[PDB]
Amino acid sequence: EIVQLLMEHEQTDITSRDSRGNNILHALVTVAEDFKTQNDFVKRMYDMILLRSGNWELETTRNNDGLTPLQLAAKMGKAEILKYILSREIKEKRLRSLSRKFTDWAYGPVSSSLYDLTNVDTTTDNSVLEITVYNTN
Amino acid sequence: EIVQLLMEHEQTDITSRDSRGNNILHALVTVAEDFKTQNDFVKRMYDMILLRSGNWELETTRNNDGLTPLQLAAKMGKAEILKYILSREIKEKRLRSLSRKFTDWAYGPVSSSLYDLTNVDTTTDNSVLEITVYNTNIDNRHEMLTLEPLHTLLHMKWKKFAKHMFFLSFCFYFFYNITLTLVSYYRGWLQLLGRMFVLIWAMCISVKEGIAIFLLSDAWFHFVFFIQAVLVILSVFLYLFAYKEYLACLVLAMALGWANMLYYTRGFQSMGMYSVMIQKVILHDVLKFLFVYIVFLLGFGVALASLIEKCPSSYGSFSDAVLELFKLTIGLGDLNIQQNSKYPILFLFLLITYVILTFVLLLNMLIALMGETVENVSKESERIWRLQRARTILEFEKMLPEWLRSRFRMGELCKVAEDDFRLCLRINEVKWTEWKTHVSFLNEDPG
Amino acid sequence: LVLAMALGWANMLYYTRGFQSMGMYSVMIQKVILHDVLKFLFVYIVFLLGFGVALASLIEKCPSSYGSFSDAVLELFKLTIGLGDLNIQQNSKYPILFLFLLITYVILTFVLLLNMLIALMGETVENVSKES
Repeated sequence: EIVQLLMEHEQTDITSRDSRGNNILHALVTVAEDFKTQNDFVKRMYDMILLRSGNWELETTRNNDGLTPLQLAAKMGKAEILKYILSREIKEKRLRSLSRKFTDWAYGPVSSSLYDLTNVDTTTDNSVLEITVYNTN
Repeated sequence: EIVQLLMEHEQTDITSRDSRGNNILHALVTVAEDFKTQNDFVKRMYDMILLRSGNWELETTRNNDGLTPLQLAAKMGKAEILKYILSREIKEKRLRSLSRKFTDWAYGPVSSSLYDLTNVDTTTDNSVLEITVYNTNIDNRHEMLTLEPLHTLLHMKWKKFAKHMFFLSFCFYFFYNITLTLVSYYRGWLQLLGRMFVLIWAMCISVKEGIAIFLLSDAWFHFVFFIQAVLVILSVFLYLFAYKEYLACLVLAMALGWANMLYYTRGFQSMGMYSVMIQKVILHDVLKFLFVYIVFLLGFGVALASLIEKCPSSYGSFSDAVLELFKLTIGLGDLNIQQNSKYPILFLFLLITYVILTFVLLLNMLIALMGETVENVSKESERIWRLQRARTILEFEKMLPEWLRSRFRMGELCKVAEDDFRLCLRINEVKWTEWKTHVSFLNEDPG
Repeated sequence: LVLAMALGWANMLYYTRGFQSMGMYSVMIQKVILHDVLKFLFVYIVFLLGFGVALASLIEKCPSSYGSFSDAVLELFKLTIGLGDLNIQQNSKYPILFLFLLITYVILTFVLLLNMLIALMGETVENVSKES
């Protein structure tokens, strides 16, 4: 409720980066320890804030370590939130652009989804598939 | 309800001690067998009576055995009630002084509680940490040392002083045993440097072991360290004495020392449970196999000594025949076609029956083992290791000088209530499950 | 050259990791040789080097079956396999202690082999498979 109140005001800067460089989404990635520990409330807030502000900027921005929050979720050992980020199906047609999983072929029980490999398929500097494999910590 | 009625009357004496010396709380400690047996109603009554009479007297008083009900809960094997007594958070500000766990630093999901180490931190005559460790009659100490303050006290004492003392003692023993081997393998100017230290350290171990052996599967090793030093000092006496029987006790002391160095593998994190496995299995599973194997040895020995003595020979007297059978179970004794024997077919049949019975007996020790390993063995190993470490930590805790223990002095004096002024232990924790606006807190600025 | 050979035939185990079924097998080799066996090996070496100086102290009375230290350690390692023929104590000061000390070596080696098997049985059920 308080998060909705703070998003309602025009004075609020959603995209504000802190001293460490993290916007709000990087922080939510920082905190999301585990399902049994937290009960996955962070995933809900990650959904709600993006659906509140329809943009790619928040995922676009980087902390001082130079990482998008997808790449931060991969660098840290955050799995339950990555399963959400890496496959999003937004139903609303106005904010449907922000989805990363698209169904294009559904006829019935058979359907083929369509994932986004933008920062994932090792075609960039450090993709998710590179980080999650080459990270020993 | 009736307990409330009886507390309502002014004629009631809450603090009345019975013939045995127990007030009401000692009694409730006496009865509290287990959770599944009782459903933990005793804990509720322990709470209700203290909240009815706000005092420290009831916990202060002692039975004729001279024990506070905390110490009584520790002496008896009462765990579920001790987890309650040892960490109480009373919310009421008027009776908040009677709590033993205080939260002083809560900001959000992160918070550090603050336990009371008054009668717990081995700074008194017999603390809880002393009783629960040195009491053998409990048979439930696995669940006693995992409680909130005690577990961390053991970790802290290990991190501060017991690790270094243990490693240092291991080092001295290692140097000692190597000097013993360097003396015995080459058997004078180097002996003047070595043997003096050897005799001094042998006398030291023997004195310590004879001192602590009079006050007592936990004491076995400590019984062996004495026998080793006895053998060493005996061999050093018989070195100056003119005899040949000194080397025997010397090398037996050697082999016993290299067998005793298994003791110090118990302090390691990973290798400790391994040595505990050695101990438990050699104590229980193998000793059943060994006697029932010896009886077959001594039966078939007289059997074969009865047959093959017909023409005085491969299998000679009894001792040689038993030795040949023991050569056989390994594969060393070459099977000889029966010669100088009355009846060779019975000879061979009786021997093959020995082979088969030994094989199925080895098989069954393996079987009982497989059955043992799955659940009980692992839990038993972990429990024994934790208990052993706890025993060692408190053994070294009493070796230190008087000023050294006061120098370490785990805990800090916190300001609680108007003037609690009690030694406390700080433990930081993180709780994401329950969200509660923090009403009861001691310090406002979280440091 | 020959050490490089043997090391190459030991390194070809690396490429068994790409196979579907044989891969988890080599991972089992690695995990067990790393964790379960290495505990057994040092605690076996220490008995070797204790009983070696012991037997070299006894059987050196008349310079001989068990000679210098290296030969005695070698004979003990012959014994744990079954290769070293057990000799009745000769050229020895005291044969009964000789035989007793050797049988104690046999029994301690046996129970130690037993315990590595035990910790192994405990390891295999759930954690080992998932780890592999």
